[PDB]
Amino acid sequence: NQRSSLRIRLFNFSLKLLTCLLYIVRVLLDNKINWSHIFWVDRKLPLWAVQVSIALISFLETML
Amino acid sequence: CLVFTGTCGIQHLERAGEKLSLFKSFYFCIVTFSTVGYGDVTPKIWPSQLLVVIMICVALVVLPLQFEELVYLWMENYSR
Amino acid sequence: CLVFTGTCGIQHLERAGEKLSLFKSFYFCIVTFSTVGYGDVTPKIWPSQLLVVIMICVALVVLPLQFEELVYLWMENYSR
Repeated sequence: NQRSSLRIRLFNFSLKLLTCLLYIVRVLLDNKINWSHIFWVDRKLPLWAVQVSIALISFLETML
Repeated sequence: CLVFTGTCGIQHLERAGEKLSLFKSFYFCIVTFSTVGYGDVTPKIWPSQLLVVIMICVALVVLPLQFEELVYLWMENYSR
Repeated sequence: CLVFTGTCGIQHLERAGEKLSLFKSFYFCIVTFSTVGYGDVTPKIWPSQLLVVIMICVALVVLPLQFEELVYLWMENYSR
């Protein structure tokens, strides 16, 4: 299809916009070679939950 | 897209040594791909240098291939 | 024309932090578009960086299009 194929790519496109733009906000709030600050990083819980839901949709889009 | 990836990784690594902001990192990243080389803001960490080298290496792969593909089309009507 | 615009805005912004002259700013501006990257004179302010990035971004738009348009004519008589 031409119409329906354009919508699923728009959904997968605009989903991946949100995850990148949500990553900007959590960086703005969080604040020897320290690997403490590199990996163990207190990401926000409400902004984490939206990133997981987008990940589950895009994981299922690859499965389909 | 490559500009955003550099600003993420460098700033995230820079939390260990000299806390740069997104504003200060975006200045540094777009400078490195434009090839000015200010070096006023710099990576002062073992993995931060390791990334910034890879950012420049990945930039050397991308930039010349995109400019050549643009001029390929540029070489070769009435509107509504 | 783009050289004058950079020297205006940067020097005007630099009155807030480290007062540069027109002589010192013209050195910095023509260095950034030639792509040497000295960084001895630098922008040390929130909007000064924001401009200098846009100066380099606007330079990336202009410079390659002007060089390509020059070589386009250069590829293709007796005086009075």
